[PDB]
Amino acid sequence: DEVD
Amino acid sequence: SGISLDNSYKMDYPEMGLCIIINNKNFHKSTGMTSRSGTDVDAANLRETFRNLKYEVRNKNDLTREEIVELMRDVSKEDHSKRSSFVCVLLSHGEEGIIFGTNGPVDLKKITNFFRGDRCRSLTGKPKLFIIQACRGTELDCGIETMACHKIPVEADFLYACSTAPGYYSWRNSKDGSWFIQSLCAMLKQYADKLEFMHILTRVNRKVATEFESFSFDATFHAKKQIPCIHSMLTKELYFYH
Repeated sequence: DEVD
Repeated sequence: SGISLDNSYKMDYPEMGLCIIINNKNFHKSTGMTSRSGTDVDAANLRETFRNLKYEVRNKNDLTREEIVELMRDVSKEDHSKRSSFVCVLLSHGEEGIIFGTNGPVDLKKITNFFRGDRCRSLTGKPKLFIIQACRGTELDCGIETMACHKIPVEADFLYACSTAPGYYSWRNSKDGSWFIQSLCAMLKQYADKLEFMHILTRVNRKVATEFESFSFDATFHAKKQIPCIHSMLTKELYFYH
């Protein structure tokens, strides 16, 4: 899981 | 003939319309923006999804801010007279009101303005859908355990299907794609022949809100949730079928  | 109803957009033009997908994965080193692993999964999923809805799909990858503006301007100057709708999907970094080109930001209002009722006349009265997977800020959601008339507004008939709430980060999985795009394609596949588009997007909201939660070794980013936000300025119901 990564954020944009 | 008999009594007629017109609460739904006319979707039986010869073509459904264009689906432009801008997939920004790799950014110029100088911007300091991280690569967006998993975004190619999103782009491929969207291509297949919109192909099955009979859109003319065009995929673009790693566009600079200048290229994004030029693309959007050129597309808005095409003759859409034979097309029912227009769809644009933006996959990138962002913050509120901004989408990133590979080398810098683009004003979302600038992009959408090309398609205003008075500026793209062959799309006047037709639904213009902007689907956006990008951050809208840096907030994290901790979750909780359970007479007549002759003009229309130039901003009418737009819909922004945003991946996340205003002010919030948006989540993307490096293996599976973004939570929102994964969910959107799944719901379109299952329901595009059955439900009106707002109802499909509502099911996307539920899927993202209920089925995903972040996992992180960093406590600040662990166990977080997401709710997409539908921003609708549509004036009719939108069914992808006719």
